[PDB]
Amino acid sequence: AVGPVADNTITDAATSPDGFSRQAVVVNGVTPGPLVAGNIGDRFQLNVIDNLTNHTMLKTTSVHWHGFFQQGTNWADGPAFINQCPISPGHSFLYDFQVPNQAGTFWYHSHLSTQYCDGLRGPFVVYDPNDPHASRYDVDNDDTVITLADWYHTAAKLGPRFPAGADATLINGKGRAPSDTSAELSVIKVTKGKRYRFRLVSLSCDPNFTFSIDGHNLTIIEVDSSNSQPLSVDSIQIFAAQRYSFVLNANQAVDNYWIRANPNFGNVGFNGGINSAILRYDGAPAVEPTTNQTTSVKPLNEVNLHPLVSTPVPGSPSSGGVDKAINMAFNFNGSNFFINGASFVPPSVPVLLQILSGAQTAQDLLPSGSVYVLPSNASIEISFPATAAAPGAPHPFHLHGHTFAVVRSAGSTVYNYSNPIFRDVVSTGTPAAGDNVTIRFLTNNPGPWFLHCHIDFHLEGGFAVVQAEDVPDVKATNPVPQAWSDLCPTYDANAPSDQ
Ligand SMILES: *[C@@H]1O[C@H](CO)[C@@H](O[C@@H]2O[C@H](CO)[C@@H](O[C@@H]3O[C@H](CO)[C@@H](O)[C@H](O)[C@@H]3O)[C@H](O)[C@H]2NC(C)=O)[C@H](O)[C@H]1NC(C)=O
Ligand SMILES: *[C@@H]1O[C@H](CO)[C@@H](O[C@@H]2O[C@H](CO)[C@@H](O)[C@H](O)[C@H]2NC(C)=O)[C@H](O)[C@H]1NC(C)=O
Ligand SMILES: [Cu+2]
Ligand SMILES: [Cu+2]
Ligand SMILES: [Cu+2]
Ligand SMILES: [Cu+2]
Repeated sequence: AVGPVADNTITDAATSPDGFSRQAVVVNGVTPGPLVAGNIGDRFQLNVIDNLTNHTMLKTTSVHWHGFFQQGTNWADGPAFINQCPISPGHSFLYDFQVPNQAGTFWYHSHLSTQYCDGLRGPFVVYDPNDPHASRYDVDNDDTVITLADWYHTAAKLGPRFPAGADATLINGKGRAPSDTSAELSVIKVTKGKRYRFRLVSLSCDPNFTFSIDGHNLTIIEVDSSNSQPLSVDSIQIFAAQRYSFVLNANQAVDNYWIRANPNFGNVGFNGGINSAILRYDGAPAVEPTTNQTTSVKPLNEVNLHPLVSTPVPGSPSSGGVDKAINMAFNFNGSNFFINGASFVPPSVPVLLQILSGAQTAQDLLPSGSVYVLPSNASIEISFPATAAAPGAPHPFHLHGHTFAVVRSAGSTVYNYSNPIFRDVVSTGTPAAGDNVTIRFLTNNPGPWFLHCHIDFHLEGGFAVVQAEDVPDVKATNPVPQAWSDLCPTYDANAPSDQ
């Protein structure tokens, strides 16, 4: 919709996506924010204009472009105090980056504190004119993007540290809460006889969602920006920050069908049309579906997903057969999460700025014990053993700057070194199953890259580490614009009540 070159204006505004009015952070007047789009090869120049006025939801901001490698533009990645200081209120900041080697479904969100939960999140699509899946569908446009979100009546800083589920699930920005069971539902329109590439984007800040459409099956063709072989499913459990493209054939009777996105906790089920939207065939009356849900008999399993094209797994086909193996031991003490004994606290000098200032070893980099220095041009294996020591499972972990092979998925004891799916957000499963979700990637991208749980409340409690990749080359590889250099002095000159 907007972009590749566009202004994104950030403001606080009253919204009522479920009929309950509340102040939120909005992008060009709306939450979820508008669709940002371009084509593979494009240069994006997204001018983020911070016109925020509300300290409780943060007057400063920083935007992450989720799933993009940002090779040579690490300064544009978004995480506050990792890749930049926040943009200050009354200022604007230009994110200027290219997407030469990626296409698919992405999203964008605040990467400052828990601000994205308050509304600053939207979908982001990069189209491929030669899409290898093009023959599988007829329609792929603004109207085929489906966003899912958790929505809270109380602002992120004002409610419990770890909320017990959302008030409403939003599908394309609308949904029902208990407080109003007649609130307007989203309608997704289809013309009978056409095949649609639906790009399902989880903008969720906590809960995962089990997504299904009554009377319709789905063909998964994309997994977080990576093209997959066509997998036929009748439901999709989608974790916070994940994306899927699925093909829906609009081949059923002209009618209204329930679209369902059932959260893992909170207000579960569908009483009064909560957790729901409407699939309306052209010509069907403007009423609610009366369709019934059927048991999922072909649910998505991550182990069933494989890349469309042969994609080699980094390293060699054996446990720890990589250049560097890292294990992440989780802890939690009631308020903070710890990875290998360290709870992440953002440094005063952003990690990138520290590196540009000469800090190139784990010893010199802050915060102490949260930064992992990675050798260049190397295969890396990271395991995330599920433990009851860290409540809140299943934790979806996200690695910035990279896609990774999921060598072992949640619910599986298999190590797949041949043809596992590659993605950027992975469920780390549950301790009950003794899960030990393990990933692999190559260090082809100099810069500090965040690695964290994407449940934003957990990130906020410190559930994060930094992967500092090829530190001696970072400065040369990612030359920084004057505006970026100006962010920290400006931010540090703010009255704390204007932050
Ligand atoms: C800054 O943004 C915050 C967070 O969105 C706003 O906080 C809001 O603060 C008011 C209290 O002034 C809360 O009002 C309570 O509202 C409920 C629901 O309507 C009502 O039943 C209570 O009697 C009471 O009025 C409100 O819940 C809270 N908002 C959220 C989303 O947590 C604050 O108002 C904003 N500042 C400005 C100047 O707009
Ligand atoms: C979606 O996929 C499911 C699962 O394959 C299909 O369910 C089969 O449906 C036929 C015809 O109604 C029955 O004979 C079988 O018993 C069903 N199999 C199972 C395991 O449930 C369903 O038909 C598909 N729906 C559409 C609209 O294509
Ligand atoms: Cu993200
Ligand atoms: Cu990301
Ligand atoms: Cu988590
Ligand atoms: Cu992140």
